[PDB]
Amino acid sequence: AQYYPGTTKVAQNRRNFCNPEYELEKLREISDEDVVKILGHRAPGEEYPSVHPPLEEMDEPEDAIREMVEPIDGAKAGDRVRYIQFTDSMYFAPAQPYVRSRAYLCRYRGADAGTLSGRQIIETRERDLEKISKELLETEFFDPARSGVRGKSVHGHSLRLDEDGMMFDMLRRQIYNKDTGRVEMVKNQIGDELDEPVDLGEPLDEETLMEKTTIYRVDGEAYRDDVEAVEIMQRIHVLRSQGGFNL
Amino acid sequence: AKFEDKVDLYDDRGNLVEEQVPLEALSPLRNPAIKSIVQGIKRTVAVNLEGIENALKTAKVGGPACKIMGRELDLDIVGNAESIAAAAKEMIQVTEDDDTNVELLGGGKRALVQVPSARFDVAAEYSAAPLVTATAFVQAIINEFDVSMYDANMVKAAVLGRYPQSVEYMGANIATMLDIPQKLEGPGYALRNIMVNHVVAATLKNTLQAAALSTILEQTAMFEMGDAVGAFERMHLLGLAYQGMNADNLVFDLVKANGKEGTVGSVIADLVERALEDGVIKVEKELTDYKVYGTDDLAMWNAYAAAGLMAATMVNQGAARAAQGVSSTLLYYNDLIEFETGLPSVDFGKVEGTAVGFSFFSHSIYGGGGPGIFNGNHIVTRHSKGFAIPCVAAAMALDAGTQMFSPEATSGLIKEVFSQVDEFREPLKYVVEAAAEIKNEI
Amino acid sequence: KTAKVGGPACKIMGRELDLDIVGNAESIAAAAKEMIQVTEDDDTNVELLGGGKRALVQVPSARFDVAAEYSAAPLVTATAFVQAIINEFDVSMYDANMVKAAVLGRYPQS
Amino acid sequence: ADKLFINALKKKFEESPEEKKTTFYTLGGWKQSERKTEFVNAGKEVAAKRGIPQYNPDIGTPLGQRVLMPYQVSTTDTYVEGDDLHFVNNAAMQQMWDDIRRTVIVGLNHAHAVIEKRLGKEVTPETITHYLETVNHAMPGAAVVQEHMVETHPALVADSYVKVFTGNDEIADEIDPAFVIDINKQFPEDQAETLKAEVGDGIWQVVRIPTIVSRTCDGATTSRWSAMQIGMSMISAYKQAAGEAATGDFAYAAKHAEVIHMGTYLPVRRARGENEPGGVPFGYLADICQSSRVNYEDPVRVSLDVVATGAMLYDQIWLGSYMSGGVGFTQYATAAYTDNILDDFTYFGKEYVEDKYGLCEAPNNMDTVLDVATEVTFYGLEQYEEYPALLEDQFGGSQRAAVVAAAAGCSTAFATGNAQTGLSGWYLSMYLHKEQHSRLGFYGYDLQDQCGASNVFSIRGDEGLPLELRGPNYPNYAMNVGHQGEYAGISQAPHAARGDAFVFNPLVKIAFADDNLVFDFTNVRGEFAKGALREFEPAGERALITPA
Amino acid sequence: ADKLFINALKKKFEESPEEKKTTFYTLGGWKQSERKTEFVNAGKEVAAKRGIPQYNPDIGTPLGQRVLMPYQVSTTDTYVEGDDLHFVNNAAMQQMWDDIRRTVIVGLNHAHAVIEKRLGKEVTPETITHYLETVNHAMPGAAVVQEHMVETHPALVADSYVKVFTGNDEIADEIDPAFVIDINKQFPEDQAETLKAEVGDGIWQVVRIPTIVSRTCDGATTSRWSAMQIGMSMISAYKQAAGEAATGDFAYAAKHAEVIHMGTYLPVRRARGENEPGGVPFGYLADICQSSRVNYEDPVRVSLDVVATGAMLYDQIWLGSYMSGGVGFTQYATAAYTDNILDDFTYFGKEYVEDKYGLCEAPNNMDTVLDVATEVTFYGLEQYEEYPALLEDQFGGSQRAAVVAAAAGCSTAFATGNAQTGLSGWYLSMYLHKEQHSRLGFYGYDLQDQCGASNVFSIRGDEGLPLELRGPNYPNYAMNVGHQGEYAGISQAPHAARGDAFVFNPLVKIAFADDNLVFDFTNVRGEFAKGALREFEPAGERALITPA
Ligand code: F43
Ligand SMILES: C[C@@H](OP(=O)(O)O)[C@H](NC(=O)CCCCCCS)C(=O)O
Ligand SMILES: O=S(=O)(O)CCS
Ligand SMILES: O=S(=O)(O)CCS
Ligand SMILES: [Cl-]
Ligand SMILES: [Mg+2]
Ligand SMILES: [Mg+2]
Ligand SMILES: [Mg+2]
Ligand SMILES: [Mg+2]
Ligand SMILES: [Mg+2]
Ligand SMILES: [Mg+2]
Ligand SMILES: [Mg+2]
Ligand SMILES: [Mg+2]
Ligand SMILES: [Mg+2]
Ligand SMILES: [Mg+2]
Ligand SMILES: [Mg+2]
Ligand SMILES: [Mg+2]
Ligand SMILES: [Mg+2]
Ligand SMILES: [Mg+2]
Ligand code: NA
Ligand code: NA
Ligand code: NA
Ligand code: NA
Ligand code: NA
Ligand code: NA
Ligand code: NA
Ligand code: NA
Ligand code: NA
Ligand SMILES: [Zn+2]
Repeated sequence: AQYYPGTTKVAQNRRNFCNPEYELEKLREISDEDVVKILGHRAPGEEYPSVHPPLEEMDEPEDAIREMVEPIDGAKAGDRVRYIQFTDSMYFAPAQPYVRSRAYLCRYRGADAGTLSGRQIIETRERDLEKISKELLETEFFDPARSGVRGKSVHGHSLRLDEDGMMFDMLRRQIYNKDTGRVEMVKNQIGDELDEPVDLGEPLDEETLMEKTTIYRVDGEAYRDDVEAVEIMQRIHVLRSQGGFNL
Repeated sequence: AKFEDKVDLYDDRGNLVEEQVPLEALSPLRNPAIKSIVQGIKRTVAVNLEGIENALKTAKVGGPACKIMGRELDLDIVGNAESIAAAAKEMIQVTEDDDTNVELLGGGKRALVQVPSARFDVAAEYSAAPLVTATAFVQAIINEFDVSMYDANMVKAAVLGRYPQSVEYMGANIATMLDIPQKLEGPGYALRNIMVNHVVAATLKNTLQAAALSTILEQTAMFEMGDAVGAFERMHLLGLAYQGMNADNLVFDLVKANGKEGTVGSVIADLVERALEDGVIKVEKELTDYKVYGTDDLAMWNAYAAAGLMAATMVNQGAARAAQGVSSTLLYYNDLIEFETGLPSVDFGKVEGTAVGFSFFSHSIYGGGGPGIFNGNHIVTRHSKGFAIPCVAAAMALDAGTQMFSPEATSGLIKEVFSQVDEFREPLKYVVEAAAEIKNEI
Repeated sequence: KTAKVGGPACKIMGRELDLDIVGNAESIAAAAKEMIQVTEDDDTNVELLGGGKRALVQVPSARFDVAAEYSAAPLVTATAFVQAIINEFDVSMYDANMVKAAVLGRYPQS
Repeated sequence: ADKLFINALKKKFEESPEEKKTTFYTLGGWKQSERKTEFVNAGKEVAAKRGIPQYNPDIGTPLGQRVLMPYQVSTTDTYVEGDDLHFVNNAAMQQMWDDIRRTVIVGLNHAHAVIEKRLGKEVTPETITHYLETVNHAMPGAAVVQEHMVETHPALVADSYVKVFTGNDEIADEIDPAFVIDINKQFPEDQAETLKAEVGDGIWQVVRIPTIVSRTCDGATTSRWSAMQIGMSMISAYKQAAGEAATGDFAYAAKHAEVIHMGTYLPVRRARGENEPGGVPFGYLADICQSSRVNYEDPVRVSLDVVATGAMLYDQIWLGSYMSGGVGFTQYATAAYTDNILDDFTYFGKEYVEDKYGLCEAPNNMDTVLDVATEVTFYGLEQYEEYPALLEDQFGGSQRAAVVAAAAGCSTAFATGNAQTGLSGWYLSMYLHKEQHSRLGFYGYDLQDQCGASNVFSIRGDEGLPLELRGPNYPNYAMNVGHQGEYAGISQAPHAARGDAFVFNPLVKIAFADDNLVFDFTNVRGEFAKGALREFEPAGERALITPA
Repeated sequence: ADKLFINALKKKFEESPEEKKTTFYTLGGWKQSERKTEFVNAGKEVAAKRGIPQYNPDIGTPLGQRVLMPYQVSTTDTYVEGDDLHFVNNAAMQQMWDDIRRTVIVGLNHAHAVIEKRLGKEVTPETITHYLETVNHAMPGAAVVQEHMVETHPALVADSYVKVFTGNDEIADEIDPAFVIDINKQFPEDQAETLKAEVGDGIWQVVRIPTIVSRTCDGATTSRWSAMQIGMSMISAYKQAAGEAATGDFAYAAKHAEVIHMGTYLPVRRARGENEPGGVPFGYLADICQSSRVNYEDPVRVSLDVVATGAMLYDQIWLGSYMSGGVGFTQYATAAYTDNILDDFTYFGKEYVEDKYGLCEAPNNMDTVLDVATEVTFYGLEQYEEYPALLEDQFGGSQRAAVVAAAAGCSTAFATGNAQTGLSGWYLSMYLHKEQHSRLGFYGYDLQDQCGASNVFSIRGDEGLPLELRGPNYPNYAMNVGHQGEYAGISQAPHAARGDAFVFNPLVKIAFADDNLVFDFTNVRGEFAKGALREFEPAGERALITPA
């Protein structure tokens, strides 16, 4: 698959996030328990709640589509559908809202992705969510200064940075440590205090953020200068316009 | 012979049924099984005799939490259901040999009613079904128990609710798949105002049958609305065939190839490859390491793309066994395929747009609800001309119990009555059979 | 010709289109009938009156046999005539929305 | 001794009420009236300020060739010129409407099920109280989640709030009492038991949106505004994502699945959304009126408080403005709530019934209708014949038709305990009155009256309905003055005689048992009087945001 | 020289507008804000007086971890906190809607034909003047025929009146000038000539009912109230029987045959009668705004005054209250009328077009759409990238999307002279923006946006319509913020560039050219500023009939 037109680093990074064969760079190590804590849906060691019985306990209708489509493990188990939500700074965060939703539906099964300007969300069965969330938190989807895990009070994508280079957060979920140069997650994604903070590692330096970003800007690579990407968007406009009138 | 196109028609197990069927043999204007389904939906009513009896015994009539103390009437309606139903049928029918059907269900707790076609042949619209049914049952109950003049108005309230003070039959103990004509968003919309949950109920959660029923209703509405007249007729017919009728087994085969491990994006890749293999699209221009696709047949590209969209829904929402993400699939299937190809997405962006608003109004405070409460007449989901709602029906068919406002919650009376009708429950079978029967008349 | 579309005293300056519809009524009506009918020689009728100033249209019964109600009559008729006028004069994509307004009015805003 | 209307007639006229002759033409026209003099002076001032002629007594015909009468508000000692009872000039009447229009009832039952079943979280009296603190901040128009939100000024929206009620006393006791409509405090014991049993363990919100918003907007705003702020408060109080798929379930519950509108929407010729007067059924209007919980040993008082509520809303505001306008229909309505006239006639009928049958003990049949409605009609008409001042007071035949038939129909319902035979009695009254005086009402008064007898007991689609379920959109009733509020009274009448806690919807009855309303629904006529005296303080004013 | 928004950025923040970094968290939360402080204190007072908690800053999350910004009202030197631009808190905004809601246009052409042909009486300028004197007494709610009428207090209804206009100058001069909207006074010469030619010999009434009534009732009251008092005044002034068969012709003419509503009725899901915001087509909104007749040498100013008009009405009042409610949508709308932002981008675009093509001189085709909409979109988005303070100001993507696309769409229409290609440019803008920033608006922002390109030039039943005829009930447009007021601007744009006197209805244009309106439609943004400062005096208050 070709994913996205364009000849910039931005366009290539958009392609790489979509391509499931592209191995995302792992930037940090996070324990299984700490993923659960950040998500804030259950305590470590708590059984997964259920919304319906396991599929093997139910009588499903005779249905070739059901037969052909393998359920994800959390669907087999009857897990709740829960979420993880991220905000990405316009100051060169690696991932950005539509890039995430496009990538998520190329890489992940059984996914409900939503894109907004200040927030981007995935909802799926809880145990599968935990697996996906490890990848979203440990890899180059995430930078701890320019991205935030936020289930509410999302303001900040469009704000100026603080003196440490950190994005604004009304609830200050992620704290930069001047003594280490590392960011700690001190609250879960809904803003409740964690017992023990989670190390998120060092923010990416300016050169690396530029290398990895998926936003176009005049002080990076401008969209207007990715003429092949622009051409394709204008083509889609024209073809949609003509199609609505006649074929 | 308006159009040259032929399709191969399959069943819901992926077996070829009839090869080389002229496209117009599936048109709502030509196919006798689509006619039968639409006329059946116009004329069929569910009657909740248990509900009428309980409303009367408690004087709980006229809407939520309503009650009139002192008006209670204790009538053995369910126990006398056979006599009441027979008396009602005598009033409903035009002649003894006509197509009136009155069938008791649930030991007399429910009745299936199909009002005779002859009443609709001299009617402007479809409201004769609930209104003839309601007055026949009101009169049959009154006559069964010799209810007095002084009390009979309670029987009326128990059957039809607060109408005519309310515009709707508020609190009624009868139901139809259609809703009242006043609630149409536009002239020609009546076949679109059928809740997704009602389609999934009638089809017993069989995913391909739900998709078929929804597509038949939506595309038939497109004819009534005039959208499928002249320039756009073939586009609508091809969408009915490929998206809703599994033409050429394209939906089924995409699902088969992507069901074990696939994603929306893997379905897209396979659909683009298939469109290239079949000559529907071809490379038009080469950019820098990027192929721009073109087509000489936009309607056929749209139909292939719509089959892919249906298969992507089945793969994505099927894998979760959870319907909510259909709004996301409908959005990003289309967004991704345009940047994959350089060609417009399904319905020239109108599925994508419907999906944006549907996603918002299924994940926000402002309105909407879960997928099952939508329909082609809903302000959120009316915009695509038949290409979005059938996917919602597939997704709700695949839901294993994640929804609060499920078909069990919203559509139980519809389920019990309308699933009894073979052509409502298994419409794909009947439409395919009728297409085959008329193939040489096209 | 006046750009007076969309209800009482309404007008959109700069949108006028000078089309000889009545002078070309036979061609336009034939073209509309091809779109309105379901099959050749069905019970579709399209008859000009008043020297082409008016037309009687009867939309085929087969359309109503698969309809819920009766709105197919104005809607099918309207789109056939819109399309027939656009095709008769090769009205551009940019201007054709005026033909739609002249036939059906302010619907769907009203 | 005296009929109940005698004091009012003696206040209006120099003559004793029995006298047949008087003097006209020498009263000074408009100059006899303090209020018309105020208007003449104000019209001159207005016209000069704006440069366009306005109120001018010399236009058209010269008012005040006869006495321009004071009216007693019934059950009060307040006497006012009729202009003080025009809804435009009476802030109490405008606030009564605003308090209905701005109310919706919204369950928490489905919502709590979403929290427990879909989110997997607990609902307890503590979480409910937390939610209620949150929604009482958010409902008037203030923020709970986002940064950089702008908000309504609290003092402009001081009248908006959310309370709850439930039939479970133990649960009600655990929620902060600031937020609870206490059924055991507000209703007498037997009524409280009935209402608690109807609600059961259900928990229901009564939401009141700001009057300033209702006035800027319309009634169909109310359930939307309610749902938005319920939605935000559910997010905040129960730790959802702020916008996940479950959020849509709360929306659909609050807007559709567990909402009770005051009024249903209307057909296109009279197009209006929810929570407009024409959508409010007669049984709901009776239940909105709170006379039932304070005056329950006097069924006539309860029924006539309902008639006052409905005659003002339905004739003055609804038919006289929403459906028409101008000078409108003040005195078509005041006939039903002034001078103690309807009171005299209805007390007569109640006494007749009590003595002959006993309340609620007559056969529910046409024999009872013919007896009671005929007797009461003849009594009321005889009063107009014996007291020429009474006839000159209720000078329009429509007014008289409404008053006499209201007494006749309420009295019939007191006898049978059934509103439908009360309705039959209303129509019989009309027919007898028409033949007695060779006149009835205005040109179009008896449209519904002549369809009436046949439609009382019909079961046909757009004809048959229990009276409680009928309202201003019942086809025969959709146009004309001098009926709707009186029908609300007849709906109330058998229930008042029976001692029932409500007429048609127990949730609506409990929702208006609330001392935080602006208008006092326990004493509708008293409030009308207060507004007539320019002593009522409404909500919704803009003084704080305008110059001094 | 400097961008037009620079001064506002420098007023908001200590940093230079290009600076990427700031300081958060140490501002005191809500305590940084005079307005929030007022609200905290008011909430204490409200809760204490009523016994139910209300506004409380500590509910939910803590506002003001960033700067709570002042906003400049564009074209003014007035800086206010955003709360002062909430419609609840702004009496100018409320009165703007009341002045629209309470207006209907009613011909006299059919009426005068009834008088001449059916009654056999003469109509002259003198009989028209006598009728106008009569209807200016009657319209606010005062009587002309019957004895013993009760009436509205003239001072409460001082804002209600009837004027006329005609294209025939010599006839206009013969009607008393107190009642005439003088087209030659109010409009520049070329616009006047166009308007007079459209009206011709027709004679039209502009009726304004009382704001107090509109607020008590609804929009669908207006044409009814109007008709009742027209009817009474035709009876009085032309000597009819007071209710004969011909009386019904006047009713039908005033209610149906020659009425022009501001808004048409809405379908059931969003049920509303006439004269509600959703029924007002975009071309009418442009014509209501009176910037066209005062700022006609500046097409940008005219178009952006229409955008302000529409963003406030359609987003704040209609979508943010009638269709939702709560805190609502102030800043979704203020983005289009504050900080001179939209003005900078739109002047850029107008200058681009004037230099490349000349206004109204570009080919009306897709080449021109691609050129102008792309250039203007890239300019707007670059401003957010070059000025971090600008991006923090218009912090929501939807705000940015609406502002950039409004500039792109207006500019395209300035080039082509056609609103439809303007609309195509709006959608193209959205597509480019979304790819540039990998984001656009809120979850549901681009429903219409993705349907948009295909539906611009469609001719199908519920898809095809010239932009001027579209409105808030066009299917794709019925739900979402950040589009409807901007579309009214794009509808105005080509007509402002062309110098046309009106966009879609000349009668509506003339009807709001009236100095006796309360709100000043010639300077909408100035009026919003006056209301934000608490300096606007609305109609409709009840101070006269309430305690002092
Ligand atoms: C709960 C929701 C989901 C929903 O259905 N509506 C919300 C909330 C709602 C509430 C917020 C009031 C409160 O805080 O109590 C109100 C004011 C509507 C109402 N009920 O009165 C609103 N949104 Ni929202 N909402 C807005 C906006 C937005 C932007 C904010 C992005 C950012 O970076 O700050 C995002 C969408 C996006 O990402 O594009 C957004 C989301 C959301 N919007 C998320 C909450 C986000 C969060 O957790 O912080 N709004 C805007 O983009 C600007 C205008 C602003 C609205 C108020 C106004 O116009 O003044 C407000 C409009
Ligand atoms: C969708 C529909 O809601 P329902 O699905 O019918 O509950 C509709 N609301 C809206 O369109 C809300 C629009 C204003 C708030 C969102 C602005 S982006 C309405 O209430 O009639
Ligand atoms: O005289 S009419 O009966 O037409 C009207 C009475 S207000
Ligand atoms: O977050 S959502 O896009 O659903 C609402 C924005 S106000
Ligand atoms: Cl084709
Ligand atoms: Mg590990
Ligand atoms: Mg740990
Ligand atoms: Mg099978
Ligand atoms: Mg039995
Ligand atoms: Mg048989
Ligand atoms: Mg009998
Ligand atoms: Mg493959
Ligand atoms: Mg004496
Ligand atoms: Mg004497
Ligand atoms: Mg619990
Ligand atoms: Mg208290
Ligand atoms: Mg307390
Ligand atoms: Mg002269
Ligand atoms: Mg230049
Ligand atoms: Na024929
Ligand atoms: Na006396
Ligand atoms: Na005597
Ligand atoms: Na007079
Ligand atoms: Na009407
Ligand atoms: Na003031
Ligand atoms: Na500064
Ligand atoms: Na707070
Ligand atoms: Na609705
Ligand atoms: Zn109002």
